[PDB]
Amino acid sequence: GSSGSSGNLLDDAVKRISEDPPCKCPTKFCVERLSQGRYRVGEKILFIRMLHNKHVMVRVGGGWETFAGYLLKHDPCRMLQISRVDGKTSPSGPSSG
Ligand SMILES: [Zn+2]
Repeated sequence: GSSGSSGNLLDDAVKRISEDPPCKCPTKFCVERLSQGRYRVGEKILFIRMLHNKHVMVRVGGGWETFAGYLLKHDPCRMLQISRVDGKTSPSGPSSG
């Protein structure tokens, strides 16, 4: 749905980062704006926040990571760039509400 708000700082950054570097694959990643601090990343819904409008982090199931870092993880074409991560340790079982 359309809300009608000027260029949001968080959204502005998220949009850029997601489109920079631009996904090489023939299929652009899944990124849709739902609500202030909410975006559809891939096949899951996370809460992307901005620290002092300087740092971009996301809400995961056990802490917060760098948006650009969470994307590179899934995005294969991104993994190319020098990256260093472990993974995700969480007990299977989705949520609804
Ligand atoms: Zn890609």
